Amino acid sequence: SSNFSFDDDNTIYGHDYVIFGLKSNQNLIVKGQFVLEIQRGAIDINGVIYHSGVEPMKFINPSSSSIPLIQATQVLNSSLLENKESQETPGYKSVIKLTNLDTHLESIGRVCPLFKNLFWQFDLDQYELAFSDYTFYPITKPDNTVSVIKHKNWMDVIKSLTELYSNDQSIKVIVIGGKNSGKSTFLRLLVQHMLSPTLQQLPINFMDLDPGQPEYSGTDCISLSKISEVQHGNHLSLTSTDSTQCHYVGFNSPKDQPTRYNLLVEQLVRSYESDGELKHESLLINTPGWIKGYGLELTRTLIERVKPTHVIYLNSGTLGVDIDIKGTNLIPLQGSFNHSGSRYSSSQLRLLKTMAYFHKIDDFKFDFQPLLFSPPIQVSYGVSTGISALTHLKETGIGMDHLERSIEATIVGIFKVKRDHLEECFNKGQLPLLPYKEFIKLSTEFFRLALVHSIDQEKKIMNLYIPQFRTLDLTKEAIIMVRGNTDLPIWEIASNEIVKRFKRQLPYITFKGSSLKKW
Amino acid sequence: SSNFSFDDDNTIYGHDYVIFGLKSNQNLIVKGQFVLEIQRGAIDINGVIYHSGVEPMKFINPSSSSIPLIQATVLNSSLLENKLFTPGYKSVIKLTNLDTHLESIGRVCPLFKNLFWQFDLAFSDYTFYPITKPDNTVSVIKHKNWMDVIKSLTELYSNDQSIKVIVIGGKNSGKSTFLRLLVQHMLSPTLQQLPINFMDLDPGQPEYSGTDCISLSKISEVQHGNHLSLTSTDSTQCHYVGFNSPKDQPTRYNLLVEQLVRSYESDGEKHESLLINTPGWIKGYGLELTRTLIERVKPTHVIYLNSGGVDIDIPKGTNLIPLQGSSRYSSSQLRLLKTMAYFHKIDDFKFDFQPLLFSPPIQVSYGVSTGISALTHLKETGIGMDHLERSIEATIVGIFKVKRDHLEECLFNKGQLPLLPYKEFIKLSTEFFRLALVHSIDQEKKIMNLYIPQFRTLDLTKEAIIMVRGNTDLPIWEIASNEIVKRFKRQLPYITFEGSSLEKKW
Amino acid sequence: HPRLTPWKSSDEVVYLKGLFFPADREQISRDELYRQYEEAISLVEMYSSRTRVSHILQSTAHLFSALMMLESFEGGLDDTVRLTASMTIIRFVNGLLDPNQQSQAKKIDLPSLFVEFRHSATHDALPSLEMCKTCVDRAIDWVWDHYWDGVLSESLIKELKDLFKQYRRIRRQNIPEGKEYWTCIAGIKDHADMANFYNVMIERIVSNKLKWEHLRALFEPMMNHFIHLKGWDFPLGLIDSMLSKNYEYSQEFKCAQKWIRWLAIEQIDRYDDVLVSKMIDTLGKTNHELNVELLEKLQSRADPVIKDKIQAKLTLIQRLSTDTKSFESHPNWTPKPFGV
Amino acid sequence: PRLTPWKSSDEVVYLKGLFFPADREQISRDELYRQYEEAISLVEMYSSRTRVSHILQSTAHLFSALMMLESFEGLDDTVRLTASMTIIRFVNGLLDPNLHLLAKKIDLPSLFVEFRHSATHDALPSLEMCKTCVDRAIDWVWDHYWDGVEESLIKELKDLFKQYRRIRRQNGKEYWTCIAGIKDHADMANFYNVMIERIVSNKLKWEHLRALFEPMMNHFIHLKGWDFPLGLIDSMLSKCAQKWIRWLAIEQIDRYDDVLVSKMIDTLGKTLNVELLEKLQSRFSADPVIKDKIQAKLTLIVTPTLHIKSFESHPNWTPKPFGVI
Repeated sequence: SSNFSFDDDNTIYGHDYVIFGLKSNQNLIVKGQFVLEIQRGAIDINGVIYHSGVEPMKFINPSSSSIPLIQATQVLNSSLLENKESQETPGYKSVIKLTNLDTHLESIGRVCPLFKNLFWQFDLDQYELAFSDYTFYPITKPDNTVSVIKHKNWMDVIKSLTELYSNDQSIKVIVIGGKNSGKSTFLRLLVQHMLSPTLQQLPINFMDLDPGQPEYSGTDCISLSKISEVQHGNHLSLTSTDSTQCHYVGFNSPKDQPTRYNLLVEQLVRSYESDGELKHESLLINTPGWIKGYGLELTRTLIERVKPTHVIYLNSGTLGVDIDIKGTNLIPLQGSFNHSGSRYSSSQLRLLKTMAYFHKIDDFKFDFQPLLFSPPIQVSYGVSTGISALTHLKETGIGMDHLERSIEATIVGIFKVKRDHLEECFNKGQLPLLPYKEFIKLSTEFFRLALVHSIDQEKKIMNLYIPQFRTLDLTKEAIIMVRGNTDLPIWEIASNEIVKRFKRQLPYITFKGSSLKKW
Repeated sequence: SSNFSFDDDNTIYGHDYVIFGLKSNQNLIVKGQFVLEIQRGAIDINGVIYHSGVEPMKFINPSSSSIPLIQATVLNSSLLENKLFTPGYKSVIKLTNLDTHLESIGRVCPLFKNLFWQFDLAFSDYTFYPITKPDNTVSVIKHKNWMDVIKSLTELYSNDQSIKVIVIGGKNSGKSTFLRLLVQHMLSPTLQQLPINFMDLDPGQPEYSGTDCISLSKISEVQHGNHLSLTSTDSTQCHYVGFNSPKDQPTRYNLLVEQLVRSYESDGEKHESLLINTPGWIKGYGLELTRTLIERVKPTHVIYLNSGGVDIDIPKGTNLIPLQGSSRYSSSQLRLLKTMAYFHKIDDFKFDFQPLLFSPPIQVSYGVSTGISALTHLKETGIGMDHLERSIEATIVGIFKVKRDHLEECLFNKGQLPLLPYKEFIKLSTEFFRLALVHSIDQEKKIMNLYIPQFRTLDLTKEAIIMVRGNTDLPIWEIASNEIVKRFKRQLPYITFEGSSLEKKW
Repeated sequence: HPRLTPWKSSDEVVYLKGLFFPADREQISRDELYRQYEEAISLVEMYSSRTRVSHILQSTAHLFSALMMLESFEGGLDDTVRLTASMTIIRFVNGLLDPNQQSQAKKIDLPSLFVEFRHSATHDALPSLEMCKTCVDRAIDWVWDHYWDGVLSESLIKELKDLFKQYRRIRRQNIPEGKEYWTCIAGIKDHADMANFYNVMIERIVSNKLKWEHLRALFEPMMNHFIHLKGWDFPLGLIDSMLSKNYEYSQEFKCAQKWIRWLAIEQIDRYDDVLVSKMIDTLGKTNHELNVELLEKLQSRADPVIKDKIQAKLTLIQRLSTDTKSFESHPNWTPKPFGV
Repeated sequence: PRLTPWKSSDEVVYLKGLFFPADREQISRDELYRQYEEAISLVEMYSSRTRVSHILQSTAHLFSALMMLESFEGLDDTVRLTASMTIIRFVNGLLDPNLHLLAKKIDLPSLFVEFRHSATHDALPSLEMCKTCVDRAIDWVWDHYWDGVEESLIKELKDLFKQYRRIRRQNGKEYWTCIAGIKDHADMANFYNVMIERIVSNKLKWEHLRALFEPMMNHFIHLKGWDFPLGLIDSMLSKCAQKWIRWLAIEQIDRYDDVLVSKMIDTLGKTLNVELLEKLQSRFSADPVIKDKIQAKLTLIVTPTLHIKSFESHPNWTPKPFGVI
């Protein structure tokens, strides 16, 4: 049960936003989404000092992830921060406030009574006067809500890394850990440090090769994105985070397309060795979960394939023998800690991540009303130029006739192909069904994943539901498509408010079963 | 700490045989192989008592097997006419030295030698030795029930007519010990004398079967020694499973079993009443093999040596007995000896153990010509035709009998060796003839060179030669016996001196 | 409560019982029963593609591809055949046993053979061909007994009865208080979400028993108000039901069409082309004389494009009765489950 | 004295040739698979007679299984099974003389650890991954098992023969025995021809060299398994030496048997020099069907008659170690 300086800080509710005045000792755990500016003083977040001058930051820290403490610990240290005051300043520490995010991320609940109170919108008699409700608030009174601090080594080692950055040198860094290791919270913890305002705003290069539990990646994607702005909370790939590309791995795990996976990464490495080399931004990396078996093997291959810059490992291992000491770091496992009910299943929290993608109007605005209501982005069937074919990622062998059925009610990837590149060599016919063998060969850039709704057997066109796009206008490049291993979150096809609309028999669902054999 | 009753002075050192007069409170324990008439009295051995009148009986008790005690433990109406200077103690046992040239195994294998009667108180050296001082080697005993259960049946035996009988046991169960225990009781000529009819269905631990056979065997006399089936009890057919175990040919094995109980059925009903053994396997499929067996047999009774039973439960009446069981040194290795022994028997009780090279071996020619027509492979049937000829060599193949018209059948490739596809092979009636080991095969004449233990020369008109290569292995000694590596300078046609990483049979 | 079924409608699995096992096990050809098996397995993989499938089914679609594997054999190297069957035997047992926390018993009743088979395959000498072959069918049969054989083949009335009846008093009423009346009318209107409801309307008109047109007249402010409130959508499903109802039917027979005229007169003004067609086709669906007449009525009711279609269908229904697009949203959208 | 399935030790290093080309590149991508199928049917064959090292046996499957993973191009479920099972079995076999520690000493790759686990308790691993495994493992065996893998007698034989030369020179008895003993010493070796170089060595004059040489040549012939009499000529093919061959030709006619005739057909090929065949052809005289057949052989630049066997004990027989017929 962690606690944060309560106040009793001469707060003015304001309306939209709440402004905080802090005595030197007090620092805050805030529970929910919010943006903060700094009006006076030098608040430091997670071992980084941010002054008045710095532009505001957006926090999506969530009950499942740890809470980033907001220290007031730094005394005003430099002329760099500027303070704007219309209030009270009084000679007491630093004055700071943030105002409501208004993400609208909050309405997890309608789909999921599980997800309610992941973000705080009042989820029962009130025990306290001065209670108000907003998107963001502290836990002023202790509860088992997870604060974030990491051993001074953990902070220091990354902090230890940072110092090198101020000097010209560019560090290509690695990290390797098992899922739940805390690499995801760690790699977040570093890019903050580097991107910090004191350092020159080179846009740090970040590479994420982790399809199962990605960070800055849609489910079953690999992307290397220059990060020019800090993600201040664990936004689950929920931020604009401008980056060069996403690549559709098509699986939770590396092996889904081992030949495809490794090949894909290297090419990824060339835009990273095209710009990694520049050293304006030191390259950074995420490494998959596997640490024994192939993942360790992919990793070593990965380790050799690109210069480490620095290599990090979270727990002592047989891995340590396999990969040469090439100088490399060792830190403790430091796996992020929460109750699973509190910290939802990694295969269970992906559904939020898979789900979030379709439902995002814009990076900071989210609508959670089921997709069915919206129109379907209806597209052609056959050799038509809109969408040209479907090539199955792994389960390549199937009846040609059946394959059209397969696509409906699944998440499939919208690809881009150019000209006759698509034309490199089935039935037109119900569907092109361009094969995997032909596909691996063709160059391909990946569009955002597509829901399939109500594919029309009768005429080629199939209703589709998809996330935000500028019109997908390409002169010749058809939307080649791929049904991989990525699942369908339950709620969108069936959520509480969708059962209500019909309560009809599931097109693909059934409604108590016990005993008789899932593996 | 088993010890046997000791007699001195009363004990007689007599030539080529030993005769003792036994006090009533006495026991005799014997290692080795001896022929035994009795002079005066009744001796009950293992719960069987044999009178003075009865003809001498041959025992081949081995060191590994538990000894069958010869009790003086004692009046029988005569009938048995017992019969020499002194009346002495109540019973007068007669022991005669047996020349069976067993115990010659020592020559072939150094470790094997000690098993039988050879040497390696004042004692003359013959085949049979009585261990007066109690010693480590085992003395036969069983729970009375164990004696009783087999015993209980016998009274039924005296009355008409037929009792069909099964046992089931673990490979190490010691039932095999159980199943010869019975055959003694019913046979004993204190009882109905009709030949007990006998079936052995375990290749792995066969009795009355040289290795990898299943057998119906009409047992007429009393094997009083742990014969390995070395002595001959008349049988209608051995039958070649080709595998140590039922698994290799479940279809072949099950299809064969049913074709043996038929003859059994013919004489199952024919005064003599059937006997059987079952694969040691009780775990898994061989129980389905035991349970499938039970129904076809319509056996009157059944016995199991351990509980673990329910499937066996229906529909037959069943008996649950104690684990019992019984140096070998390893029971598994004993197989080679039963297998090796087949060749070295000139006749029952007489075995020459000089290595099998030095004899003049038998040639037949692997042609449509009669002496050998074709070979066929059990188990894998996809041995390339140009590799079959080299596969048979240096192996322990078995020759077969088939009728000529059937024999014509569909050999697949005539040049060299005419392979016989397996699928055709199962279908035809086959009658087994003898075991064979073939020293070498000549490509040049196509004549093939084989040893066989003994034969009448296999005269027949247009019965095509039959061959089969099963899973049965080869004992090492015959090729590499220290005897045949000093008279042949060391080189390996198939054999090697004693190490790389890593290669050794999983 | 809900779960995701790979198969739409939870119907096929029932079908798969037919596909995996044919009703007749001997008469149908193996070459064709082997065709039959092929169809079943393919769906399952597809089903696997759509979503995870219960391990019994996943192993059923492995077990039948290992039955043809073993039985179809032409001789030779059984090195390959044993492995394919052997894993299949092995993978399968494990799945059933595996969701086993402790005391690993055959409470599940998996036969004795199957434990035996794994060990011989798992660590011991590979099982022989007869051994796999004998076993799988033993394995194949078990699922059929265990799982396969088993899988075989109001508020609304009150609202309509109380959403329409309340109006009747309202109908009586006509020459705050104003608020209730609008609300009741709205309530029936919002209330008539139902697919069921259109059937309700036809019953209601009959129920009157003794009503002059004026009684209908009380309805009309109501009926238009419905047309009013929701717009043009309402008379569509109101006529697309009367016509189906009328076709089903072909004063209660009489009263509605008279209503139908009342409907017929007033909305052709507001009608689009596509909907008049939805009427013209539904009108054409009926072989009944009634609709032939309604066609001529719509025909006499300026616009040349419509006048060719009413006629073009009319002389067809007078000659069948004398017989004796890419990356665009949906134009008109009505949310549905990812069915249809 | 362990038992070896491969009758010569030698056929092992020949079973490393096929499984591994070594001249692995450049070769036809199906010749990989025609050699493999002799080697896979041999390990099956080598396995059939007797048990084979597990390490060796698994190679046989692993290569074949890999054959599964290429010829393939549909419904993959079966082919993730063959290669998985083989790998799974292959690993299962390697381990079991008796777990994190055990692999490290054993040195089986960790991934090799996973696949057995995944296939056993999980979704069939993808074919693309297996290829990583099947190949990966295959490298393993090469890494370990595969990669790693008289004077007195001669003098005595020579002495014996030399003794013979003296015995003839003086021009039944035990000394007669001495000649017989010598014959065995030459049967046993493949160097029986090696003497033939020696017999020439004694010779100083025509016929008289033969006259001492001559009694043996007939006697070696008279006992059966006299093919070597044909056999010596095979040594002769290397071709003073010529004089022997013609007498060999003169002698062969004397050895008027179909097999003896047979040597000549075998014999004629060994003799590239026209004269040897011509004397050969001339002696044959071209009248038999075989005689007709021989001409065909000559032209070229064949089995004469049936060879019959029966269950008759070999009449004259000496200890032969399950080798050399």
